[PDB]
Amino acid sequence: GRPEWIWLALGTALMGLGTLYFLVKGMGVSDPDAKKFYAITTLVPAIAFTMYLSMLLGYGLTMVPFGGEQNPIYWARYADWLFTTPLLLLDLALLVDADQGTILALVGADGIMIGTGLVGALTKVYSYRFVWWAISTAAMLYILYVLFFGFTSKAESMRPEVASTFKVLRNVTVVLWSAYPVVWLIGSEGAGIVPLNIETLLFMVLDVSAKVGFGLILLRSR
Amino acid sequence: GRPEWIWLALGTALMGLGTLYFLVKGMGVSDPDAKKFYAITTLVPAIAFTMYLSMLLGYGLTMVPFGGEQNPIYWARYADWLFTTPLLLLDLALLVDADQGTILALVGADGIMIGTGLVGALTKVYSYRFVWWAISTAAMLYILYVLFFGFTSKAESMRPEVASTFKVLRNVTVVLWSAYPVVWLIGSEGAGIVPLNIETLLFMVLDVSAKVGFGLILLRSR
Amino acid sequence: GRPEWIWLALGTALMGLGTLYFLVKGMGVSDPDAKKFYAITTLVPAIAFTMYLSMLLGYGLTMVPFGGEQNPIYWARYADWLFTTPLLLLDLALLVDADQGTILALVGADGIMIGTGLVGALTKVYSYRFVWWAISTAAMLYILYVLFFGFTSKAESMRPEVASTFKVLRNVTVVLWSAYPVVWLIGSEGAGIVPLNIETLLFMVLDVSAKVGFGLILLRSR
Ligand SMILES: COP(=O)(O)OC[C@H](O)COP(=O)(O)OC[C@@H](COCC[C@@H](C)CCCC(C)CCCC(C)CCCC(C)C)OCC[C@@H](C)CCC[C@H](C)CCC[C@@H](C)CCCC(C)C
Ligand SMILES: COP(=O)(O)OC[C@H](O)COP(=O)(O)OC[C@@H](COCC[C@@H](C)CCCC(C)CCCC(C)CCCC(C)C)OCC[C@@H](C)CCC[C@H](C)CCC[C@@H](C)CCCC(C)C
Ligand SMILES: COP(=O)(O)OC[C@H](O)COP(=O)(O)OC[C@@H](COCC[C@@H](C)CCCC(C)CCCC(C)CCCC(C)C)OCC[C@@H](C)CCC[C@H](C)CCC[C@@H](C)CCCC(C)C
Ligand SMILES: COP(=O)(O)OC[C@H](O)COP(=O)(O)OC[C@@H](COCC[C@@H](C)CCCC(C)CCCC(C)CCCC(C)C)OCC[C@@H](C)CCC[C@H](C)CCC[C@@H](C)CCCC(C)C
Ligand SMILES: COP(=O)(O)OC[C@H](O)COP(=O)(O)OC[C@@H](COCC[C@@H](C)CCCC(C)CCCC(C)CCCC(C)C)OCC[C@@H](C)CCC[C@H](C)CCC[C@@H](C)CCCC(C)C
Ligand SMILES: COP(=O)(O)OC[C@H](O)COP(=O)(O)OC[C@@H](COCC[C@@H](C)CCCC(C)CCCC(C)CCCC(C)C)OCC[C@@H](C)CCC[C@H](C)CCC[C@@H](C)CCCC(C)C
Ligand SMILES: COP(=O)(O)OC[C@H](O)COP(=O)(O)OC[C@@H](COCC[C@@H](C)CCCC(C)CCCC(C)CCCC(C)C)OCC[C@@H](C)CCC[C@H](C)CCC[C@@H](C)CCCC(C)C
Ligand SMILES: COP(=O)(O)OC[C@H](O)COP(=O)(O)OC[C@@H](COCC[C@@H](C)CCCC(C)CCCC(C)CCCC(C)C)OCC[C@@H](C)CCC[C@H](C)CCC[C@@H](C)CCCC(C)C
Ligand SMILES: COP(=O)(O)OC[C@H](O)COP(=O)(O)OC[C@@H](COCC[C@@H](C)CCCC(C)CCCC(C)CCCC(C)C)OCC[C@@H](C)CCC[C@H](C)CCC[C@@H](C)CCCC(C)C
Ligand SMILES: *C/C=C(C)/C=C/C=C(C)/C=C/C1=C(C)CCCC1(C)C
Ligand SMILES: *C/C=C(C)/C=C/C=C(C)/C=C/C1=C(C)CCCC1(C)C
Ligand SMILES: *C/C=C(C)/C=C/C=C(C)/C=C/C1=C(C)CCCC1(C)C
Repeated sequence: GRPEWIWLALGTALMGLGTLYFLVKGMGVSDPDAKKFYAITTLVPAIAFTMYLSMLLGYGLTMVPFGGEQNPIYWARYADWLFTTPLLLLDLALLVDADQGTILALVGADGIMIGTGLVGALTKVYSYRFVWWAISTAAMLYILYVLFFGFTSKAESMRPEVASTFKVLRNVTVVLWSAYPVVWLIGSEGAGIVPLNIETLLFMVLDVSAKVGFGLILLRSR
Repeated sequence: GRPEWIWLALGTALMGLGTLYFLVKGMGVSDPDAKKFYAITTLVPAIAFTMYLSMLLGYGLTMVPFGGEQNPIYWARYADWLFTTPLLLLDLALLVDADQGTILALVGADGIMIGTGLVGALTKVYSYRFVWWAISTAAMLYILYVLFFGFTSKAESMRPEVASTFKVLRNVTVVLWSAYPVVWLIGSEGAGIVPLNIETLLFMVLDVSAKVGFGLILLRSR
Repeated sequence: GRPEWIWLALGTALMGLGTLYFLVKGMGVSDPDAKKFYAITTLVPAIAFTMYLSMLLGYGLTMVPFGGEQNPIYWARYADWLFTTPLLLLDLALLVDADQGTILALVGADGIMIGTGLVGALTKVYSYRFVWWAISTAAMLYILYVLFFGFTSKAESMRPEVASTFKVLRNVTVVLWSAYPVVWLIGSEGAGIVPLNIETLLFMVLDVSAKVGFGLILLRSR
């Protein structure tokens, strides 16, 4: 019996309707600037949608063995997180014209975080995961950093409005994101403390508040 | 016995010789503009070539079960279509200087179409495929649309020649492309109406007339 | 027993410390030009690092059968080479402002080389590999070429210093790179001449002298 069905039966709707919501509202008035934007942000919840639906249907659920059991690992998790994250980081650096340097970097720093996440997310040695967990977090903290001391531009010739619009998402990333290693850590694959049911939910409120909500928190603003 | 061998033994040659044909002819005279082009278009048939060869050799053929049989699904199909499609859409939007907005969008709209194609292209529930088929088509129709009402620029300061060169491919995409969901639909994995042999052929005439021919239909023109 | 452990236990350190070395030294003084650079080059050894670590731990080792045995094929090899190569080619074409034409081309020409490498790197017919080996090399020789007669710009309005800095890496790529088909050829999957132990080492001196060293051979210079 799969009782994660409901928390996973609810991330399709939310993410899915979130997309069906940005096109409708999506258009460009005088500067095909928001145009680049209005796009990205639709992609983020849309891509995810196939994933929540992909977990939801029972297709993204393997049964890897940690010397003592045979547990579930929704591999289709890192997949959705694989294409959304570099898209958000783009909504970011874009807004805050961020030298391509921190850009190519920004992403790769991302990429390598999820990938390794994946590796340590399927390994059959109860003691080889966690190490991979280090390198991943380790890396996370690198974008996170560059995101602070980093994207702190030289707000001089720009919209004396961005600031907030920026730091309000810049504060929603540092908080919302930093939660993943923490759950993944003790979830269904970390310590075996919190089992899937609750984790999986901990995971969707973490997602939505990160996408559906995110994009709004921005496109409503200039 | 594999009698799809011949229709699949012929897509290597066509696609393969099609490549060996664009480099030879490929060069740039006054504007490294066609340069960006002459490139893309070589990639399209070349990438494909490894794929027709990859199917052709018997390496891209799985045996997924639809509660009642055990049928073949050339997974190496969505692979070739995974990198060619975003390349063509580029030959397009390029030619028709198309705001990066419709661009990043164009592709992702593509991407998600093939990916999901893949998912519903390997699933073991005779009733979970088709749904995925919806989301894929559903999406197709989104680029298709933006391709019409969409790429209809403001032909003002440009080559009063593009138009045709454009709408002739723009008419070759809307027709040739829209055939895939229709075959995949009843092919060897849809309904089990048309078996592989014929499908596979339906599939290669669909491909070539889409690449070998395509690129020509363009680079011959200015 | 795995005696490749040491040669693979040493590529983590080298590549790993090589990264920990470019950030530290990595910064931008007057032109966020080196900025684009200082980035790429950190990625190259870093990405690799997870891979040497991924081989090193025993996670990237399959057991494919060549009609007569059951041999090892560190599939996690083409993975690291999948993202580093298009990054180096970028350190290159960048430095030598290289029309996007040769650029998009440069990479795809790369991409298809490793991919096919992979295909012929896992196939279970002792006689179908080598063919794939052809198409791969075949392709290699295409970037290699464009790298010579090709990137030979029109050194006119530029740093009368690049030249060397260029041809010294341009000479380190043509030599160091061209060795892979040659080892892969007779290694543990080609002819079965040189077994893993030595190959694997032949392979890491080939790597480092290609990355750790590479990047240095450049960023030290202007
Ligand atoms: C079978 O054996 P075994 O495997 O061993 O056991 C395992 C056992 O199945 C475990 O669970 P449980 O034991 O609890 O039983 C099962 C279940 C009983 O129900 C069955 C009905 C299910 C199928 C309906 C689910 C609805 C859903 C996930 C859609 C949510 C999307 C909407 C509409 C909101 C978006 C718009 C909004 C912003 C206005 O319970 C769990 C079911 C309940 C929690 C469902 C009701 C609440 C949810 C939150 C709203 C959906 C209601 C809709 C009808 C519309 C109204 C909303 C709005 C428009 C006003
Ligand atoms: C009954 O049980 P039992 O049988 O006993 O148990 C037995 C058990 O159930 C079954 O077997 P096994 O244990 O062997 O399972 C092994 C299984 C796991 O590997 C999955 C592949 C994952 C690990 C790789 C994806 C991430 C990645 C490539 C890391 C680096 C990515 C970066 C940094 C890019 C960003 C950089 C930026 C600058 C742009 O498959 C092994 C599969 C192999 C046999 C096949 C070949 C490998 C793949 C297909 C090639 C590489 C492709 C990548 C590009 C992936 C795409 C995403 C990527 C870009 C992030
Ligand atoms: C510089 O001055 P400034 O005033 O900024 O001037 C400029 C001018 O005012 C421009 O306005 P701005 O935009 O800055 O306004 C303000 C801004 C605030 O950000 C808030 C971010 C949201 C995500 C968080 C709200 C909670 C909060 C701030 C309280 C802190 C305490 C916590 C975290 C709880 C601890 C409890 C613990 C025990 C668990 O935005 C406001 C906009 C939002 C209303 C947007 C909507 C988001 C929703 C959540 C998602 C939508 C989709 C849902 C249906 C999916 C999920 C539902 C479900 C599963 C939960
Ligand atoms: C074995 O048991 P089982 O598995 O149970 O059965 C299963 C049973 O094998 C199923 O099939 P079938 O029963 O029919 O028998 C098998 C077969 C008999 O043949 C064997 C010869 C095969 C190997 C030759 C195939 C040729 C090919 C696919 C290349 C096409 C590329 C070219 C040259 C064109 C591009 C240039 C052009 C634009 C000028 O038949 C099927 C074979 C015939 C259909 C092949 C002949 C026609 C094709 C279209 C042209 C190739 C001819 C070349 C020699 C050059 C001439 C062209 C030009 C340059 C002037
Ligand atoms: C005897 O028979 P039996 O044993 O009983 O039957 C048992 C049977 O035969 C064997 O087992 P199973 O049923 O479990 O098979 C499950 C099998 C299928 O999954 C294949 C992976 C496919 C589904 C994923 C590719 C597409 C994708 C990621 C969708 C979204 C892509 C978008 C939207 C990008 C464009 C966006 C734009 C903005 C740039 O593998 C399951 C494999 C897992 C165990 C391993 C981990 C997953 C992978 C490797 C990580 C994700 C990588 C992706 C980036 C893929 C690359 C392409 C992508 C970019 C399009
Ligand atoms: C605005 O005015 P305009 O006049 O445009 O002025 C500007 C100036 O004239 C510039 O010229 P342009 O370019 O526009 O000229 C015209 C243009 C027309 O497009 C035609 C597209 C091709 C793909 C389709 C031809 C068929 C047709 C138009 C008839 C309609 C009826 C159908 C579809 C059949 C229904 C039957 C049903 C029962 C099945 O191009 C002409 C160029 C072509 C000759 C290019 C070559 C393509 C070939 C097919 C592929 C090459 C490789 C092959 C060896 C592989 C496959 C072979 C095999 C498997 C089939
Ligand atoms: C078990 O059964 P079975 O599977 O059948 O057999 C199979 C049988 O295990 C096969 O191998 P072998 O039979 O040979 O026995 C095994 C082994 C015995 O050792 C065990 C100790 C191992 C664990 C230590 C390895 C060290 C390593 C790979 C790190 C290198 C990185 C550094 C420090 C250099 C970077 C900085 C530099 C530029 C300053 O041997 C093989 C072990 C020896 C080759 C190791 C010593 C030399 C290496 C090159 C340097 C590392 C030394 C460090 C302590 C620091 C000093 C360097 C510097 C800072 C001054
Ligand atoms: C006990 O032993 P036994 O069981 O008897 O033996 C049985 C034995 O052990 C187990 O089974 P099998 O033999 O069937 O193994 C088959 C296995 C191998 O395939 C691995 C996938 C590799 C081959 C594909 C990666 C490379 C690629 C896509 C080539 C082209 C790339 C280019 C040119 C891009 C650059 C272009 C540029 C312009 C940007 O998996 C088969 C897996 C399938 C079932 C699942 C679906 C396929 C995948 C997931 C979708 C495609 C994703 C790609 C985008 C890959 C990512 C990297 C790429 C970008 C380079
Ligand atoms: C145009 O005039 P120019 O004079 O250029 O004026 C401009 C001004 O002079 C600017 O200076 P430039 O930069 O051009 O200076 C010169 C340049 C030379 O390039 C040399 C490249 C290195 C990679 C190769 C050195 C060997 C050589 C040239 C001899 C040839 C014979 C061979 C190949 C052996 C045959 C034997 C066979 C039997 C095996 O650079 C010098 C910089 C280097 C010192 C950089 C450091 C690289 C090291 C190797 C890697 C670092 C990390 C290691 C810890 C990892 C691996 C260790 C281990 C496993 C091996
Ligand atoms: C829309 C989805 C988002 C923003 C997902 C973000 C995910 C992370 C920041 C994940 C981090 C992880 C680690 C640092 C280590 C273990 C594995 C992960 C993927 C949970
Ligand atoms: C060179 C190859 C090309 C242009 C391939 C195009 C493929 C499609 C438009 C495929 C569409 C599909 C669906 C809409 C649903 C089912 C799966 C596909 C991939 C056949
Ligand atoms: C940092 C890693 C680098 C620069 C790796 C380069 C690898 C190659 C040039 C590999 C070439 C191959 C072939 C031409 C055929 C067989 C397979 C390969 C991948 C070894």
